[PDB]
Amino acid sequence: MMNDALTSLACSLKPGTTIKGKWNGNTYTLRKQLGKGANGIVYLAETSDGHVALKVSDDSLSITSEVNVLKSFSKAQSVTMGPSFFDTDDAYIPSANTKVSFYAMEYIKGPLLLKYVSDKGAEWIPVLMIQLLSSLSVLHQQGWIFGDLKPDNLIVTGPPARIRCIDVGGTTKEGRAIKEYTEFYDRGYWGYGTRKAEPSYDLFAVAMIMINSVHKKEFKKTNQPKEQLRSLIEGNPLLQKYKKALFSALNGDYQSADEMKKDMLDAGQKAAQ
Amino acid sequence: PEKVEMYIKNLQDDSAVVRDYAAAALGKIGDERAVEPLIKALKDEDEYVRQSAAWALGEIGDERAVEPLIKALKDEDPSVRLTAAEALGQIGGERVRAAMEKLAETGTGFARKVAVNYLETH
Repeated sequence: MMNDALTSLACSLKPGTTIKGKWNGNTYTLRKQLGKGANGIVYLAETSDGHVALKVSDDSLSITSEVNVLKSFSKAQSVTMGPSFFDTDDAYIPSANTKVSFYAMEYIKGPLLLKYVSDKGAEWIPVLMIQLLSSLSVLHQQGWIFGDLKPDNLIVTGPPARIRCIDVGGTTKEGRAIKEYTEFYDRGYWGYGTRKAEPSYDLFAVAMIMINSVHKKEFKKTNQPKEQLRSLIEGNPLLQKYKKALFSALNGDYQSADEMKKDMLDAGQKAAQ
Repeated sequence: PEKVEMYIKNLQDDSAVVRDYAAAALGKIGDERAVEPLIKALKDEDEYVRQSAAWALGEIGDERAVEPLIKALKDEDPSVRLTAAEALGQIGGERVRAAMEKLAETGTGFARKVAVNYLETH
């Protein structure tokens, strides 16, 4: 629900609606809406082989982009936070009078990141940030920048505990401009840099995600954002412990996610002796 | 069935994705035949595989895993450490408390913290 097409799509697609792929011929029966946004609508859908999450849009370009992001995750030599990719196709929706494109991916459920760490304890926060950094390293090496990286898009499945991303909409090719962002997690909002899609943009967001995970709320910038963030980090026992990684991510010291991961591992090692 | 043997064999797959899936699967199945293969996977090159093996060993509850899990408290990866600490808690019992008692005495760092906090909660 942002443009006329997607909003009309949203009103059009109902539980019980079937969508059949034009090229591959798979049928998906919508069960319930999971999510709604500029990049498309996400449904729980049933197939002959079980259930999937199905993302539908009028924008074939963004669907193709997201498919290639999921395929990039799937090429990793290790597990990653991304859902598995199953299928992508076009379809005609007579009721909404529009051609659409869609993809099917792994349906994953679990508590949001903030819920998980509230329940299981703050010690899990740097642990899950390290998993996140490992996955971002995979994406970055494939030329993709997550961009709109934020806690509402991260769940923790398990056991064993695994951070997962539930939507890759707005992932952007390196070098291009990030246009999908959330102020609290955005380098530009805080006055710390540009919205160029590069690894350091994502790392700034990771720092802000860790801050949100500890502080349990977002807040607006003040006239002195750098002192504002410095004060919050230094005044909290857990954030203080990881201040080298957090300050370096805020300040743009890193060129790669692996560098931030190393500093987080080192801070953890010190305590773990 | 032959799934258990497939997953035990899959712990020797070249792909960490496959080894990880197998370790977790064996933990859910809960069969005892998986214990020694999973103890070996505690030394996997891949941290996700090690984490899955640690969880799976705690889930099975076979005390053959107690000393391997205590060694996993020294793992470089913090997901593995927390998961191993959690696994020892899941296994529980007097032998674990016995080991924690020793660990709280002659241990250091995280492993010591785990021992000390285990003893305080029992």
